[PDB]
Amino acid sequence: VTKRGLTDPERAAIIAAAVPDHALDTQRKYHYFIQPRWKRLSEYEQLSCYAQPNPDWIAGGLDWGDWTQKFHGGRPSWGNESTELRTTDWYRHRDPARRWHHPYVKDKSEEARYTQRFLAAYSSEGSIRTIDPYWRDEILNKYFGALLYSEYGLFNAHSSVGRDCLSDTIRQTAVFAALDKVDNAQMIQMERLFIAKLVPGFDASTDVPKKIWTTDPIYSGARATVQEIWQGVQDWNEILWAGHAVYDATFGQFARREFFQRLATVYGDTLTPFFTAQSQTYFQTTRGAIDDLFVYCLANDSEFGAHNRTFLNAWTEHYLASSVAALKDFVGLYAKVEKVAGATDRAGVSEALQRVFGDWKIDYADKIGFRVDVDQKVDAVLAGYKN
Amino acid sequence: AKREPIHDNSIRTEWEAKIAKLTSVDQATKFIQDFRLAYTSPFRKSYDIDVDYQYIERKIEEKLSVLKTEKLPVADLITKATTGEDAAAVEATWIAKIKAAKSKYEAERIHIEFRQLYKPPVLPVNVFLRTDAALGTVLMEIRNTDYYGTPLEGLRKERGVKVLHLQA
Amino acid sequence: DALKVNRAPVGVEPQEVHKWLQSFNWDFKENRTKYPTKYHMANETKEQFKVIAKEYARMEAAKDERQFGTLLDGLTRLGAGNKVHPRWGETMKVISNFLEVGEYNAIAASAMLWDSATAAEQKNGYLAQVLDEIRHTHQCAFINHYYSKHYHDPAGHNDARRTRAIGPLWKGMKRVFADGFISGDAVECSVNLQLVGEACFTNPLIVAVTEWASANGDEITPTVFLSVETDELRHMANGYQTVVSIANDPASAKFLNTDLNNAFWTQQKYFTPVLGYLFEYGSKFKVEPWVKTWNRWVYEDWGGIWIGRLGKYGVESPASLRDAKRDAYWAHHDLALAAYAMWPLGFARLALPDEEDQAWFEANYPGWADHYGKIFNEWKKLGYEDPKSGFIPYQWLLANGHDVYIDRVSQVPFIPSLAKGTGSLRVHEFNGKKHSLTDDWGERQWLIEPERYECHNVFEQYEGRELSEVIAEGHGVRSDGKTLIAQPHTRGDNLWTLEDIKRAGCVFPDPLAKF
Ligand SMILES: [Fe+3]
Ligand SMILES: [Fe+3]
Repeated sequence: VTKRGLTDPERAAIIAAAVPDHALDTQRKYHYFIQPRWKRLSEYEQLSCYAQPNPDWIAGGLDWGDWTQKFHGGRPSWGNESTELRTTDWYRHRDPARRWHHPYVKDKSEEARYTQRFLAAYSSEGSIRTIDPYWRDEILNKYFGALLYSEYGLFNAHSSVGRDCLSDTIRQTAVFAALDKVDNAQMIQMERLFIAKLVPGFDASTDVPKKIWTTDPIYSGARATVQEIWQGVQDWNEILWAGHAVYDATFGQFARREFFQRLATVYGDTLTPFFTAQSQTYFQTTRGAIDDLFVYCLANDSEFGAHNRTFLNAWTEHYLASSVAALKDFVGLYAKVEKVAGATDRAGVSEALQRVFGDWKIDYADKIGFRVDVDQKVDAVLAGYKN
Repeated sequence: AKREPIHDNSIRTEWEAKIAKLTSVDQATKFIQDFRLAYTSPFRKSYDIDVDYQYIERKIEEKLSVLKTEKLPVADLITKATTGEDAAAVEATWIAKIKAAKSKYEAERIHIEFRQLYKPPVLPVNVFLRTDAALGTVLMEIRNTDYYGTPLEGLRKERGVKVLHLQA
Repeated sequence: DALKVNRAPVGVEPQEVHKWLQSFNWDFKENRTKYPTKYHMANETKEQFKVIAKEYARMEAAKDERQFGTLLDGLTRLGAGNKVHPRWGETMKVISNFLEVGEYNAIAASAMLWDSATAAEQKNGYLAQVLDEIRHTHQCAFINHYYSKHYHDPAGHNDARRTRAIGPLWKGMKRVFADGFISGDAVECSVNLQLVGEACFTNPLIVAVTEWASANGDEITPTVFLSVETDELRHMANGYQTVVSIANDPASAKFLNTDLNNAFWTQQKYFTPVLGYLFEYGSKFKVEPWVKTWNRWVYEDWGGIWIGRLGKYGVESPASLRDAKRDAYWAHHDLALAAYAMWPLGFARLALPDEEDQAWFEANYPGWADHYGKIFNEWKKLGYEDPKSGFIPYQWLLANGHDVYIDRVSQVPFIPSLAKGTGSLRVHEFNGKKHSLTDDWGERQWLIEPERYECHNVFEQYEGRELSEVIAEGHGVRSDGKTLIAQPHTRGDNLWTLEDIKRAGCVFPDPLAKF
């Protein structure tokens, strides 16, 4: 056994004599100088803030000098050229959920283990027996399946964000947002794999869902938007804003919450709400952090707020049109479902769209000063509802 | 001689004085291009403000970018350089330049110059980044070919250094 | 139907989902990496660990609970945070924070690789590493956070994210663990981070860090880094799969061994001497000479086994491996010279080797006593430890012709007149600026790639400024605003203040002015 200075008599005695009998400083708050966002400095801020070694020529950095090694041609390791937006301090952002690595994996681990206990019990229960077979096989398996490709594409839009973004707390928000999105895609496939074990002849292959995502008119608008947000741009603020605040908060919320979660509770589906419960929980956690970055930090920056709102409004104008057209394409799926008054008729879809756009106006548009006529957007999408 | 403090000194202060006088996008574009040509990269014209130019650059960037959002129509933020050139035309010009470069010495100067001239806010960030990545791909392919083929003695003459001391 | 269904209890295990992951990606013309690169990662590359988001979290959360139990429950009850030998407790201020920036930048490097891959499984392997490097960033933070709470000197444990900026030792760390991870071809960054930093250096790093820490009474660091090791095994597999993913691209045969040679030299140039120095000089009890640890893991295990199996995908052993082996014997002793000589620019309290330490050094590095030993003893005699002495050994070096230079590429300090390591001074003037390079490999990097290597060094930033003014500006003081964080001894009394530094009158020169 190796000798250890904690338990070895000789070394423990030598160490005890060497340790002075008083503290050499009374400041025990790790990184005491971080400006606290709330009443007391949090463990989240201590462990995360100023881990990024930015110099003084990237707003907020504490270091100095050029980077030691840059790209061929001179691109800096991190640089102001990475985004159009400007701020007085890139370190200002705070996740309101205060997630460093440990609480983040602690929570998802709870969901991980509880999910499998749930499934073992749901299969034991036989509760799948009451699902509407048409919903299960023609709508849920195919089009909820195809929706994983939206979540997956949104996940991958974060790869350049994780590389490019300019502060530590922002980097944590983006990476957790990315994992939550690929989680959504993996959970959709987990549900289909699960049903295939309970329903003979139910095909859980991704073939048909991918065929739908890549070629079916219902998803061509969404796919075009996702492809642009992911591979069309590199401004990492543009990606975050377009991804979470416009596209996912309108199309993705309507698809997940207003279509698959809501209509599951109209067609006897006791299973899908367990899975959409998780994606919608992740959506609201992600929204709190996106909101802080773009509203509290950037749209209201003391020196660059008007500047940043110019770009945010231009992005929103563009990506909202993309998302409206995505929803116009998508509500053609209603022509495939069994009529349910107040849910799947034109009136029902109208109210669903008023909630999505109405909430979006409150949650996002009004905070950056983006003018939006909710009735106009509802009516634009409703023009795709078949007669 | 004697350096001033790192983060607050007369050189940074004097340049912020010049930057405050900028009142138009054209004027600010000429300013930042002259600045990056004079003080950035190994082919800069002057090292006189070596320890301050990067911070000064940030302040010029912040001024030009605010002038852009205040002065220009929103479409120009997306499609044009602040030179008035169409951003896709600049990308095309410079990608073609570096593809016709005949040596690593030619290509490196095309890539460096593209950045001195068009670094945001001059060029839109999305166009600029994908042009920089395309140029960098070409520069690396030519630099990293037969990378150990030239002895250090020969590399020094090619680079054009003045050798001041070789130990031992 | 509605009455009969199979009611056996079933779930869906991670690998059942994972087998469909590759099919989550789809084809479109713009589905291509955004970063500059000479290589193309193959569309069908698999990964080794069949992990999904939920399984990743479960895996890591279980590790956390064990680790944090030990730290916050058991070790606190033992008072173990103040049962660390002061030399080592000081060394962990530097070791943990320097390693933290390598964890942090590895988040961004892994994201960049995620962007370069086209296969969904390969993106997923890099993503798992993205998350792990966040965990490791916060683990390194937690070491210094915990020391800040429980150890007798929290200064410097409690503010390195700004006090590291004062000194030259941090510049070299930024090259190997920050910029070297994220600036270049993603494949070049992969060999820096994964094939070398992780597959070559992370095993000897962890073994040594935990063995040196426990030898010196530190049970905080083994609790964390033995948990970090379990994650880092997966990252070495990412480095392996990067080489596999590009093996059939013809650009691999043209370029890969150039990127690997450059990356290996990059990493070893600082990682070798800085860890060797921090281990052997920041310790009271000695474990095994750093050189032996380097030989076994770097030269034999990685350069032999790892590199050997990688020949299946065209990898050769780095040409700079011989030069690096000679460095591994003396380069950390060379570095110790500069680190002790410029102690006021650091954020840790240092201890000159005592008589037992010197016997150990001379017995395992024969030649140490007549050279470094004589120097250290002369400095002690001149008042190294005494705040009334007005003596700081950097000025002794200048007075005696032992000038200190900074490699424009690696930022590693170099003292040619005293170095027993590899290396030699080259001083060039280019376009009105003078540059000091210190070895054949870095000089080649600078001559071919001058615009990648424009880092200002401490003599250029501080030229002609007085040392105490630099320290005060950089916040290099304790909470009383006058006593230095850094110290030339580890005793509780006679600590140096800004005024004791000012007495010495150390003013920074331009080391290249004479050339
Ligand atoms: Fe790590
Ligand atoms: Fe790692």
